[PDB]
Amino acid sequence: MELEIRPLFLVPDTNGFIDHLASLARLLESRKYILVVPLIVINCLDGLAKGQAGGYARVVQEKARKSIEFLEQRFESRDSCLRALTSRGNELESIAFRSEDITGQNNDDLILSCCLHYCKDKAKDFMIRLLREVVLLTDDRNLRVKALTRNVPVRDIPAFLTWAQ
Repeated sequence: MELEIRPLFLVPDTNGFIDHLASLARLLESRKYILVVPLIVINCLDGLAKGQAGGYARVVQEKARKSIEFLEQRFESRDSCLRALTSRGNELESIAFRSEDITGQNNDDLILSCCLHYCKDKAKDFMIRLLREVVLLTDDRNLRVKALTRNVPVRDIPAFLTWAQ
């Protein structure tokens, strides 16, 4: 089947935040899109922020801190275009106080499940191209593959931001 793609929900991965926070911020500011952050991503960010250190590690840790700060601020403000999704498929409107991992922890699975949550297919819709309103934002080539073979659209963040105007 062929896809008809109309971006609405955007699902980023951890490195999206580390590498591209400012762009994500811009995307959220646009108000055109719903940014849906897998809860595991936030957890991952929490872990990097905390730490368990070399230069690169320290650099990432700060980037991770900045990302959390961003998220917390936006959620606290009740930003209508920002959501978090649990592993179980629950949308969250607050992240105020998170359950932390015992220790620092590979999340394609869950990221993909997030994306797929917003693929709302019904027998009706086929009695035809496949409507898709979700896009995975990633630089990971393997993750990209997995998404594509699952009929989940993908862009890198730079590419997406550019497209978005």
